[PDB]
Amino acid sequence: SNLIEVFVDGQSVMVEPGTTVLQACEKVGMQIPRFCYHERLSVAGNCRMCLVEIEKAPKVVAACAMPVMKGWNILTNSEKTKKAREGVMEFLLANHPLDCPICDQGGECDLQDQSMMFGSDRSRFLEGKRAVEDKNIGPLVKTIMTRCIQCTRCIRFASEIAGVDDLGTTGRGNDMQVGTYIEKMFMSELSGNIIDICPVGALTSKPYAFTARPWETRKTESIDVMDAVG
Amino acid sequence: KTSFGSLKDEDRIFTNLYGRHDWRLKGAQSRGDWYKTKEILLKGPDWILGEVKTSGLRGRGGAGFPTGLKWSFMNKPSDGRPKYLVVNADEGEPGTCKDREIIRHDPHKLVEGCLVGGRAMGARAAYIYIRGEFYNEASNLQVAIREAYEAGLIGKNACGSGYDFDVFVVRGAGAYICGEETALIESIEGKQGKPRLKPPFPADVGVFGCPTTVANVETVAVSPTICRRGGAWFASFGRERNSGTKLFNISGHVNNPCTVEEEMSVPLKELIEKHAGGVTGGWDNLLAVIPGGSSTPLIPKSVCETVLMDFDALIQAQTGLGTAAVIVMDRSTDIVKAIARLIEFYKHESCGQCTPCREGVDWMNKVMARFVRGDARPAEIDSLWEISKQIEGHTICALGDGAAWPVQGLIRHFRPELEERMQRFAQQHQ
Amino acid sequence: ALFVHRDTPKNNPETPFDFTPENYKRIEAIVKNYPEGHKAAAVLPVLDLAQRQNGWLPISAMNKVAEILQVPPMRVYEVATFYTMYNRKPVGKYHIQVCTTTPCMLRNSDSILEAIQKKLGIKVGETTPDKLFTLIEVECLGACVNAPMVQINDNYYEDLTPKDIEEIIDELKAGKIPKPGPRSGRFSCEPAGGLTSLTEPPKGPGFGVQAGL
Amino acid sequence: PFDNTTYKNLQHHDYSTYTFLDLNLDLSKFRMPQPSSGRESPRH
Ligand SMILES: NC(=O)C1=CN([C@@H]2O[C@H](COP(=O)(O)OP(=O)(O)OC[C@H]3O[C@@H](n4cnc5c(N)ncnc54)[C@H](O)[C@@H]3O)[C@@H](O)[C@H]2O)C=CC1
Ligand SMILES: Cc1cc2nc3c(=O)[nH]c(=O)nc-3n(C[C@H](O)[C@H](O)[C@H](O)COP(=O)(O)O)c2cc1C
Ligand code: SF4
Ligand code: SF4
Ligand code: SF4
Ligand code: FES
Ligand code: FES
Ligand SMILES: [K+]
Repeated sequence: SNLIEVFVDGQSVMVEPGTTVLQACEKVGMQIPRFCYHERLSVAGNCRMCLVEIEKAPKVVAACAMPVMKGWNILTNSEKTKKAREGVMEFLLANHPLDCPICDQGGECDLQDQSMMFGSDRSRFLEGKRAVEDKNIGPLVKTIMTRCIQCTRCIRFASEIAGVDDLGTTGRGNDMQVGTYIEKMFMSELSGNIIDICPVGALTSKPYAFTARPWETRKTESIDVMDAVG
Repeated sequence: KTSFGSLKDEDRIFTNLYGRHDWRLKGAQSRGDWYKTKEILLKGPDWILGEVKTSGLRGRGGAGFPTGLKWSFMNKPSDGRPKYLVVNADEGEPGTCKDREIIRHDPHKLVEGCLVGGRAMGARAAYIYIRGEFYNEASNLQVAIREAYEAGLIGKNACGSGYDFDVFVVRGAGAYICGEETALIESIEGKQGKPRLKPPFPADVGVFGCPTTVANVETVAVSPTICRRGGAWFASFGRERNSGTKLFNISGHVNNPCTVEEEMSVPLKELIEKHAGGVTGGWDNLLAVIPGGSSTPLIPKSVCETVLMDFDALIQAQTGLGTAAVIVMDRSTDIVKAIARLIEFYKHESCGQCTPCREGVDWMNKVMARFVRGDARPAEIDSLWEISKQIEGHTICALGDGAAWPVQGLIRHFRPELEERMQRFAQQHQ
Repeated sequence: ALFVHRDTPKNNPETPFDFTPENYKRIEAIVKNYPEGHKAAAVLPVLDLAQRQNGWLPISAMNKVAEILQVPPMRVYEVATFYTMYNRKPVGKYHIQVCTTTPCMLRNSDSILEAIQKKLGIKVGETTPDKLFTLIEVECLGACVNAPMVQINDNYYEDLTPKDIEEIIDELKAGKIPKPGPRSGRFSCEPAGGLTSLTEPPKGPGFGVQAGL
Repeated sequence: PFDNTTYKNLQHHDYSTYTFLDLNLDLSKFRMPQPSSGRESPRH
C-alpha cells in the first residue's frame, strides 16, 4: 500500500500520495475557506485564505497547494490560523466597495459569508479605497470590475475549459485589472458559467440583474431539454 | 583570529573591479582567469561540489542559504529532461550595484563561473538574466561571450574536455520583482514576472519544467577561484559558517560612496571609516544605517558601534545582512520621509499576484504618507505594526516581508520621533 | 497611467507596422535561442525589438508579435502592460528618467529634478512640445554609489550636478550625443579620495593554486 | 608596463541601438541544437 497516514486535529486519516492538505481536510468532512481554489480548475494559490498551520513548523502553508507528507499534523483551528484568516479577510475587505444592497451576489456571496464566519467585525481602514474602470464584455455578463478581488478564476476558466484565451490581468500592483485590454466582446458557448465561479458580485447575469434575491427563491431540480446532453 | 578586515590585494577575488585594466579575454587571462579550467572540468562534479561545500560559501543574493548544499540539490540522475543553470543579474535592490560592476568589468570571470557551475550540477546550458537597464553591461557581457566562444573555451567541446556547454543572455523589461528566482523563471518562459509556489522547488520544476538552479552573479563568479585556491583558502576568512569576501556598496550621506571588497566579519564602523571616507559631518552626525538595502531594517548609532557585518551578528541585531548594501543617513535627514519613499518604491515594484502584499503595501503607503504629514492618532502607529504582522509570513514571495521589515525597524527604533511629529502637527493645526 | 486601451485614429489594429528583413533574421535568432516547444519564451525581447523599431508600442506590434510566435494576443497585452519599459504612448526622442529612490534622494536628486523642470519648462511626465524630451521618474537604476543620476535613452549619466544636467540638456538640443559616464573625479565606482584598495598590480595566472589541480 | 590611472571601459560609449541584437544574430551560429519536447507548443 502506497497510501500514507496524516493527522488532522489529532485524528489519523489515510490519504494518497500527491494529495493536498485541503483534500484531506475535505476527506475528514471539514471545509477550509477559499477564494481561488476550485476542484475543476488549476491551482493558483494567490488568495492566501486557505492558510493553515502544520504543527512544529513556524510558517503557515497554503492548504490548496501544499502536498502532505507522512507524520504531518494539521491544526485547522489554532490561534495563528485564525489570525491569518482574519488578516487575509481584512486585506480583501480593505478596498472592497460598499455595494452590498445594490449587488446581485448579496445573500449568496462567498465574501460576506466567510467574513461573518472567519473574519473580524470592524474595519481599521481609514483611507480612501480604489476605483476600477468598468468594462463591457458582452450582452450576457454584466461587468462591474470595482468589486473584483483578483481571484483569477476568470483567467483559468477562459484558458483551460472554454479555451478562448481572451481574458487577462493588465497592470502591476494594486492597480491590476482583470480584463481584455481592449473592447473585446467575449462570446463563447460556455461564457455564462463564469457567473457561477465569481465569488463576488463583479460578474452577474444581465437578464437576472436587479430582478430577485436568492433567499426568497425556491429551488426545483429539473433536466435541460434544449440540447440532448440531458 | 579575532580581528577581521584589512584584506590585502593578494586575497581580493575581483581584480580590475575599478575598471583600470582590460576587461576582454586577453586582459582577464592575464589576471589569472581561464587558467587550468580543463582539469577542473575533468576532475568531477562530485569533487567540485565537495570543494564548494567545504569552503562554506553562502548565499550572496541576500537569502543566506548555503551555496554548496543548494548546488548539490540537483546532483541527481536525470529522468530524460535537460538541466539548467540560471544566473540572476537583475539587481533591482536599492543600494546594491556590485553585480553591475562584476558584469561590466569582469565578464569572463562570470562566464568561467557559469561553466564551472554547469559542470558541477550537470547543466546543459546557462542563462544570464541581465537587467534591462544595463544595456552597455549586457553588450560587454555578450562581447566577452563571443570572445570566449571564438577561443574554444565554451560551446562544443568546451575547454577541450568533451563536455558541451552553451551560454545565453536574456534582457529584462524593467521589473524589480523579476529578481525573485521563480518570477525570473516565469519571466524567461515568456509570462509576467509573477512568482511560483515552493514546493515544487526549482530543483524539480524550473524553467520550461526542467530542473533548474538559479544563483547570483557574485556566488557564480567566485566558483573558479573557489576550485583553484581551495576550500580552506575561502574558509580562512570570517567567523565560523560566515566565510568569504564580500563586495560592499556604501552610499547615502557619505563623503565617498563606493564599492569595495572586504572580509566578511569586518566591523561596520571600521569599513565605513576606512573605505567610505567617513560619515559627513563626523561620526556624531550619523543617525541611522540600513545594512542591506531596502530589504533590511535600519539600525541607529547605538547599534552601529560594535556590529560585525556578517549573517549571525546582524541577525542578532534584529535586522538582516541583505546584499551588503550600506545606506547611511545622517542627522540632516527626514528619516520618516526616507522610509515613506522606500515603501512607495515597494508599492511601485510589486507584482500584485497574491492578496496580502497587494493590499497591505498600498495600505502601508497611505499610513506612512499620513505619518510623514502627521495626520493620524498615536495608537494607529501600533496598528501599523499589526499590519506588518499580517504581511510577514503570509505571502507567495518575500517582497511582502521585505516591505514589512523596514516599517517594523523604523517603528521599533524611532517611535518617539514619529509621535512627536504628529502631536506637533495636531497642536499647530488644530 | 491607464492600463486599458481605447481605439484612437493614432492607435488601432489598423495602424500600419512591419518588421524589416534584418529584424526578421534577428527575431529568428531570438526564437532559435530557446528550446523547441517554447516559442512563447521569445515574446520578451522581440516585442522590445519592436520598440526599437518605433520608439513606442501601439496596438500593431502587439498583434504582429502575437502572430509571428503563435501565441494569443492577450499574452502580449499582459506582457506589455505588466512591464514598465514598454511605452504604449508615443514618448519624445530622448526619454529621461530620474531616480528618486532613498539612496538617490539622500544626495539631493530633487535639486536636479527641479533644474530639469526649470530648464525644459515642463512638468513630471509631460512631453516637450518639440517632441524631443520626456521626463518621468523611476526606481533604483543600479548607480547608488554614484547617486544622483539620470538615464537618457540607453545611456547612464551619474554623479550629476544641476550645471552638469543643464549642460547635458543644452548639448543634447544641439544634435550631439553626450558621454555616458560619471561626471565626477572618479571613473566608475572608486572612492574620490584615491584608491583605498587594489593599489597593488594583479598577480596573474598560477597564483595560490592547490596541489592536484 | 603597468597602467592604473585610465578607465579601460571606453567602448561602451560607441554602442548603437541594435548592438545586442546583432551580436546575438552573429553568436547564433556557435550554439548547440536545442532539445525538443515532442510538440511545437503546449497548446498543440
Ligand atoms: N540580491 C538581491 O538583489 C535581493 C535579495 N533579497 C533577499 O532575498 C531573500 C528572499 O529570496 P529567496 O530566494 O526566496 O530566499 P530563501 O527563503 O528562499 O531561500 C534561498 C534559496 O534556498 C532555496 N530554498 C528555500 N527553502 C528551501 C527548502 N525548504 N528546501 C530547499 N531549498 C529551499 C530557495 O529556492 C532559494 O534558492 C531575502 O533574504 C531578501 O533579503 C531581496 C531583495 C533583493
Ligand atoms: C523580491 C525579491 C527580489 C530579488 N531580487 C534579486 C536580485 O535582483 N538579484 C539577486 O541576485 N537575487 C535577488 N533575490 C534573491 C533570490 O530569490 C535568490 O536568493 C538569489 O537569486 C540567489 O540566491 P543565492 O545567492 O543563494 O544564489 C530577490 C528576492 C526577492 C524576494
Ligand atoms: S460581492 Fe461585494 S458588494 Fe456584492 S454582496 Fe459580496 S461583499 Fe457585498
Ligand atoms: S471577476 Fe470574479 S471570477 Fe473574475 S477574477 Fe474577479 S473575483 Fe475572480
Ligand atoms: S508578495 Fe507581492 S510581489 Fe511577492 S508574489 Fe505576492 S503580490 Fe507578488
Ligand atoms: S485557496 Fe489556497 S491560496 Fe486561495
Ligand atoms: S537608488 Fe537610485 S540608482 Fe539605486
Ligand atoms: K457571481
